[PDB]
Amino acid sequence: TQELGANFENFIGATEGFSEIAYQFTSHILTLGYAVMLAGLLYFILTIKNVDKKFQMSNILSAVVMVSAFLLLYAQAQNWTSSFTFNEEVGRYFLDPSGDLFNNGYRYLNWLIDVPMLLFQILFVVSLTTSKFSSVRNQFWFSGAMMIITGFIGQFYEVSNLTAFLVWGAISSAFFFHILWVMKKVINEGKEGISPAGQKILSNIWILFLISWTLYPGAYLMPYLTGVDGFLYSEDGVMARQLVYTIADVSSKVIYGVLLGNLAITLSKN
Ligand SMILES: *C/C=C(C)/C=C/C=C(C)/C=C/C1=C(C)CCCC1(C)C
Ligand code: NA
Repeated sequence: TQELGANFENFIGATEGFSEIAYQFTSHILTLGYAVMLAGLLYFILTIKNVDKKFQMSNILSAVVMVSAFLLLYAQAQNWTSSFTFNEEVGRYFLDPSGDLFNNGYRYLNWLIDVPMLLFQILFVVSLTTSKFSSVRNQFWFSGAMMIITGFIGQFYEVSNLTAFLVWGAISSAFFFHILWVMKKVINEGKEGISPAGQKILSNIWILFLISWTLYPGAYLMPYLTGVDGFLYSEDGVMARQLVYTIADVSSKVIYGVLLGNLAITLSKN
């Protein structure tokens, strides 16, 4: 009965501890994460005049997303280093009873805030054809909120009840597939009535969206992708999970935002 270690990170940190490499790599990847958001924030502020007025809500939403992600990923980065402390006799980092313990709340809150804005912002760059703005918006927001809420419920049970962790994750995946379906419709309608250069950027946005958003359930399942007591059921699964989350964050937020800005610029060229 391991009482101190909630989530898989605390469980590993309370039982086997983290190697110096695992601890430092995770710290550095999380720091790179918030550093890139700060850089993106300055980018989306400074380039806002490069797009026509009618598209600027997309730049605005990118910047607000950068603020939320910078703040919350900074908090998560400090939560990592504060939750695990070095033991000299073993030579590894263990869960620190005097710390606050690692907490996925920061990242999940960031998702709850950012998912609706990221889905919303494309609607200020492309034009729909036969779909209604309000209908697409409401579907994005409802399914986006439900995907994050049900995923957050599942993640509590990650250590204590693997069955609940997977079932809630499956429910969350149902809302995710709904979002993918709606976004593909948005991309297709967005391609109608624009230049071939604009259509090519939208093609790339779809691939970037599909890959980067699918990385999140992949990192959710990461500790179990090689089975209980498998190679990933260890600090290596923690490292891979946090690496994939950070890649996903930079791609789904920053790169996505840059591509939408590039689309908005191209649309003014006709
Ligand atoms: C920058 C924030 C982004 C775009 C967050 C997106 C998060 C999701 C696509 C995560 C969805 C999940 C599942 C599909 C199943 C497992 C639980 C989640 C919440 C990780
Ligand atoms: Na520490």
